[PDB]
Amino acid sequence: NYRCPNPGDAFECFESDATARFCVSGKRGAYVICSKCRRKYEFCANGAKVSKRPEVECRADWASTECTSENSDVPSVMK
Ligand SMILES: *C(=O)CCCC[C@@H]1SC[C@@H]2NC(=O)N[C@@H]21
Repeated sequence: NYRCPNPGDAFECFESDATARFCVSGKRGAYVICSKCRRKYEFCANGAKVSKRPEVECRADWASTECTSENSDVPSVMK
């Protein structure tokens, strides 16, 4: 599976790296998230791609950002 789910479809993803930090940049701006599943979600939902310049677009300490429910959790269904 590699295609973004459609609105109303369950967002089903096997997490392999829950504590990985990613500076993503899309329609809601640039910010840090945690986990590969939330990284996939940010791409499908916000057009947020992993920054090629994370220290410029996020913060110099982006990789040390504490992972929380807010920056890690993925909605169960695609809005
Ligand atoms: C965007 O935020 C709107 C989402 C609407 C989802 C609806 S509200 C009623 C149903 N219950 C639920 O959990 N999701 C459905």
